[PDB]
Amino acid sequence: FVNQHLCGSDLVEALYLVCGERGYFYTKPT
Amino acid sequence: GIVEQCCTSICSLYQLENYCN
Repeated sequence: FVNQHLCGSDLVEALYLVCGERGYFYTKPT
Repeated sequence: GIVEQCCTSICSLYQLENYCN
């Protein structure tokens, strides 16, 4: 994978990519 | 939390896969 600071939906999109159908959890606003 | 390691800093697939089911 590339090493870049992800933010906004970019970061999510990655999980949506890595996790694909596995299902991931993105929330708990830091 | 993943927001900090990946936004404030670059994350590693191990961290990304870690938040995945």
